[PDB]
Amino acid sequence: DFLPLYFGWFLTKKSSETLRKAGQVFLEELGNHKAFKKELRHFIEKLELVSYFGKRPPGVLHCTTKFCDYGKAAGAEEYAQQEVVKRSYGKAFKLSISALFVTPKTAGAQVVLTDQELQLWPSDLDKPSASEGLPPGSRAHVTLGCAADVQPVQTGLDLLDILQQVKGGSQGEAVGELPRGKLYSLGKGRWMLSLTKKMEVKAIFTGYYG
Ligand SMILES: Nc1ncnc2c1ncn2[C@@H]1O[C@H](CO)[C@@H](O)[C@H]1OP(=O)(O)O
Repeated sequence: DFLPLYFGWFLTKKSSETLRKAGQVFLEELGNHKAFKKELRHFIEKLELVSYFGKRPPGVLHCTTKFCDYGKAAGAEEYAQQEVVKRSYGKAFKLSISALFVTPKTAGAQVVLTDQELQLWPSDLDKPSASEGLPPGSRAHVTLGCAADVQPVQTGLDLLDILQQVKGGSQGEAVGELPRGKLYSLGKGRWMLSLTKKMEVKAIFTGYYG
C-alpha cells in the first residue's frame, strides 16, 4: 500500500471560501497601503499583489501535516502508521488562523494548532534549520498564493522565517491598521497581519493522492 502524496486538514467549501476571500482582501489592501508602496524596492505604478501571487490553490484550501510522496519522504511510513493518524483519518477539525502574511515569494495564513491537532503534527528526524527555537507546529500554515518561480513548499519556510523574527522581537511597532488587524513590516519584503479575531475554519483530516 502506498501512502498519500501528503496528509493534512482540508477545509470545507464554505471555510475555503472565507479564508480565500479574506486572503485576497489583504492582498488588495496591502498593495494599496502607503507603507507597502514605499518599500516596494525591497519587494521587487502600483503592484497588483493578487496578480503577483498568480499561482493559487484552484479549489479547496488545506493545511499540510506530513508530506509523504507516497512513501518516498523520510519518516512517511513512521507518520502514517501512528494510531493518532489512522484514528483521526476522516475526522473534522476547527483550525485557528492567527495571521495572514506576504513575502516576495508566498502569501499564506498562519495556523495555530490545538494540542489535539499537534498530536497529528509530524516529529521528523530531518528537521528544518529555521524550525529550531520555535515550538513544534509553528510551520503550520495554509498557502494562499506563490510567485511564478516558487514552490508552495516555500510558504512554510517563509512562515518560520517571519516567526524567527517575532521571537527575536524584530517585528517592531505596527505600521498600519487594516480593518481586520494590525499591519507589521518585518523588512526584506515581508509583511504580517495579526488578526484581531482569529478566524476559525472547519477542515477534514485526510490524505491527498495527487
Ligand atoms: N518538500 C516538501 N516538504 C514538505 N511539504 C511539501 C514539500 N513539497 C511539497 N510540499 C507540499 O505538498 C503540496 C504539493 O501539492 C504543496 O501544497 C506543499 O504544501 P504547502 O502548501 O503546505 O506548502
